[PDB]
Amino acid sequence: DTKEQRILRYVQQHAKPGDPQSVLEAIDTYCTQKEWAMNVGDAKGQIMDEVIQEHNPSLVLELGAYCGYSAVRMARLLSPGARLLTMEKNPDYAAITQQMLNFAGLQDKVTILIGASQDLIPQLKKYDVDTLDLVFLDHWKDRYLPDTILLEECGLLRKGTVLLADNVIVPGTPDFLAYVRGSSSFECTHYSSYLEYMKVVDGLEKAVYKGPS
Ligand code: NA
Repeated sequence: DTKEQRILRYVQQHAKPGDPQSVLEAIDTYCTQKEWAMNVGDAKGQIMDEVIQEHNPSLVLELGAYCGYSAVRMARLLSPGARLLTMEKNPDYAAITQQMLNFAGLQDKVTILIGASQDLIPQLKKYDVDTLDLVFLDHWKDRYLPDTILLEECGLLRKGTVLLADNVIVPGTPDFLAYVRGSSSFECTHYSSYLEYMKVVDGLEKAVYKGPS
C-alpha cells in the first residue's frame, strides 16, 4: 500500500465517521508518528483556518491534493452554498481525497477535478466559476507561479481574491514568492510556523490580488 492508502486506512480504523475534527486529528497523529509530516494542524491548519474565516469565501479552488487533509480542513469551514473545487492530476491522490471527504461527511461541499492544471484551469468557467474568492496552493510549489499566471489569463481573479500557498520555506524555481511580492498586483503576507523550537517547519504566503487591468 502507498502512504496515502495507509493514511486513509488509519482514518477508517480510528476516526469517528462524519466528524471532520476527528478525521483531521487522525491524519495528523498518524503522520506525526510516522514522521511523514509533523503536527500539520499546528504548522499550517491554524493559518488556513485564520485566513479562510477572515474572508468567508463562497468559492475556493484547491490546486493540488495528496491525502485530503487540506480539503477536509477547508471544507469543514464553508457555509451553505459555498463550495470547494479540488484540482489534482494524480488519480490515486484524488481517489484518497474523495474517500477522506466521504468519511468526514463533507462530500457535498467539494467537487474533485482530476487532470492537469494547464488543461483544467481554462475550463473552470464550465463549472460556473466566474471569479474565485480564495485559492489554496498545496504542496507542489513549483506549480504555484504557472498556475497563478493561468488564473490571471483566464480571468478567474477579482480584486480581493486571496491566494494562500503552503510549503514556501526555501526559494524555488519558478519563484512564486518573488513573483507575488515584486508585482504591484499582489499584497503579501508570509507566515512561518516554528512549532516549539527555532527552525521553520512550514511556511505559507498569502497574496491578495488587487484586480485586473
Ligand atoms: Na506585491
